[PDB]
Amino acid sequence: AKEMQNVPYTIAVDGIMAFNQSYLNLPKDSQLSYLDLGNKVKALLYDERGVTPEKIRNAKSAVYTITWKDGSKKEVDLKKDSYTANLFDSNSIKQIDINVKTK
Repeated sequence: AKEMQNVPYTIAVDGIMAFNQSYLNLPKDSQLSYLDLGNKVKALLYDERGVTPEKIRNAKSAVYTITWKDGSKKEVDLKKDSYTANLFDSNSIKQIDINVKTK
């Protein structure tokens, strides 16, 4: 449950991307909540890019794409924040690409 793992992520706002690359920590061998993950994503956006919930609302599109270890992908729309009970497998996570287009 406890040992952490580095999950790389990228942030692109209107095409602008971070200088190299940073990581995010997630407990291995765990069933995490998409709500919590979505929260981390929003945290990074505000923290690193000063992106507010209000920017995200008016955004052309706000989303973060999950790449599982098998290479497949899942796109999560942040403009549709809304409660969910779905959990995902921590060991299945490969990368997180956050992409926001203001327009």
